[PDB]
Amino acid sequence: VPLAVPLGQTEVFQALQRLHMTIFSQSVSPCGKFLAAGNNYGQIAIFSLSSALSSEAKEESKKPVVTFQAHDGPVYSMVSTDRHLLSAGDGEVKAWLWAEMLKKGCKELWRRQPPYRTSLEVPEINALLLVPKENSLILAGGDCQLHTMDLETGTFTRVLRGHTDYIHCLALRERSPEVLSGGEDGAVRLWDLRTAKEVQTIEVYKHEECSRPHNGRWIGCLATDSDWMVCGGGPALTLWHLRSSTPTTIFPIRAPQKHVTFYQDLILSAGQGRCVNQWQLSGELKAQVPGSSPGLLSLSLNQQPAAPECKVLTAAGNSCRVDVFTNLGYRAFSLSF
Amino acid sequence: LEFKDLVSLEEFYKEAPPDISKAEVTDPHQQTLARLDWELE
Amino acid sequence: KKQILQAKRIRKNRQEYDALAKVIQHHPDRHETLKELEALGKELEHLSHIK
Amino acid sequence: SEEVLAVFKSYKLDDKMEELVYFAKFLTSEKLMDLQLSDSNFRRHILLQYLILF
Repeated sequence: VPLAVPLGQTEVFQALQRLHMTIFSQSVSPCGKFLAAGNNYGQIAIFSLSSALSSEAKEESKKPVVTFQAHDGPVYSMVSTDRHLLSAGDGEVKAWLWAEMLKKGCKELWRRQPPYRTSLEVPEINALLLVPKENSLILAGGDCQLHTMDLETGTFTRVLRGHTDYIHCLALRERSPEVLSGGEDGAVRLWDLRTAKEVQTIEVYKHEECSRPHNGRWIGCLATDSDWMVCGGGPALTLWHLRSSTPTTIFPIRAPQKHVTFYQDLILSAGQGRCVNQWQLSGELKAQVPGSSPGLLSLSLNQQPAAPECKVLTAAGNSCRVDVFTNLGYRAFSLSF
Repeated sequence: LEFKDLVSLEEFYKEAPPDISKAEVTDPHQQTLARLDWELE
Repeated sequence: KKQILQAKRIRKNRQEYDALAKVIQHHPDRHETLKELEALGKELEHLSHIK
Repeated sequence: SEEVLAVFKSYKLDDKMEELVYFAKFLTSEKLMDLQLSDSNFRRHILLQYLILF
């Protein structure tokens, strides 16, 4: 079972870094062919996903084709555009080109840092929201404030102040409020971009159907179906009806859930457990597919045009490896960092 | 392919506020959802 | 393939309908509430006239 | 065999669908591979073939 024994100070240190690695973020290329994984140590790996899914595939094809140090602190969030890869690291966002990150140069385009309260902590950036219909980017983190940045020029337009503690996740549903934000304070807030005000607040811990005071009050994940909402984290995995703010159904699971998303007609979830949780919208546990990590922090559906062969579900968390699901009942393989 | 009261239409369309009336639905799916949450409220 | 995509979409719509209807069915009826509101309004008008 | 039986344990079909031309040989096709794993008769054939070998 111990196949590779390191036998050397550098290789023992590399085995210790791989053993203590956490993969926070995932991003996909504009084509389906590449994957990007953010690191505990501020590194970024680039995964040739089409080469991994090919018929000709080697054991060294499940390795980063380009990995590079990109931030001083951990990479908590990535997002991708038509041409760029935006990565939020220590307290600032860097931008990378997909054409140049495969080459030997690996230079950055810009480096933008939002204005702060000048406290001596240099707060994090937990969630990156890429807004269509206008070239914009929403920053959220330990400043407890939502910053809006233009993508063309590095100017910060709106600052939104509704939360008490820091923010974990953002959302988008293309209507009049159009922006959800959930945080450590325990309330999902709605942020109309035109008036730059808060229009609705849903406190999930106040409702006794959802409370669970043992884990605490923190909202880790949000999801939108433009009429519905899935809110999870500390309290419970709950299905809310927007414009009513009523808890419709509860998903009966013990472990706290760090990420949630809408599938075609399923609910995908992952958290402190080992497995990926597939729910039905009524509230019935359809499946639990075991992964290779003891806990998961990120899911990604690679639903991109011009590459139908790169249509997989990728999962990552408290490990140095990424589980790739070519089908939703079993893992096909795993990409080492 | 296996799956598991009402309001008059003009009364629903003329009594509900335009936040709950959802004039963009004038799809049957969002129309029935507007009927359901109007009955709930 | 096209018919099964449409079928799963209609199934999601039916599950949304059932999810709202189950929450509505935790509340009492509509017409019985109208009858008891009419009775309570007549009793309140009589009590207001007596007061 | 342990990897394939691990896949069979972890898929967990859990199927009234059958209430609603004969294929004689196995269809060794790269493109299908998942419509067969969703079936129960294919699993019965593979597990019976294991039992006959054992």
